[PDB]
Amino acid sequence: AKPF
Amino acid sequence: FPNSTNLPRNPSMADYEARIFTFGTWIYSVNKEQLARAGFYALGEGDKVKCFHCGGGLTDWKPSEDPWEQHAKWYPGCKYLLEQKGQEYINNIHLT
Ligand SMILES: [Zn+2]
Repeated sequence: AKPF
Repeated sequence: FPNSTNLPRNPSMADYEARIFTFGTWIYSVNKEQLARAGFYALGEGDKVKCFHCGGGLTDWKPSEDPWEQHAKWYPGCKYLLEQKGQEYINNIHLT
């Protein structure tokens, strides 16, 4: 998962 | 950012039932129950989710990924995370  | 205090960034999403409701039209593989239990709620923008407590956001989820693990990986200072998973769990995610 990628943070934003 | 993120919020590492004991006060939730979004009190309205502090309840599990409130967070799970946001996943009514969830189409992604990553489990909604697991996401909600991990403190996340859907923004209704793709697979973007945010933790009601630290306000940390996560998107671009992988099929088998574990919400708690990603929560600890990116937002180790989250107090809801601490309360639910413990300090050892977090520290181990950032092992030497
Ligand atoms: Zn959090």
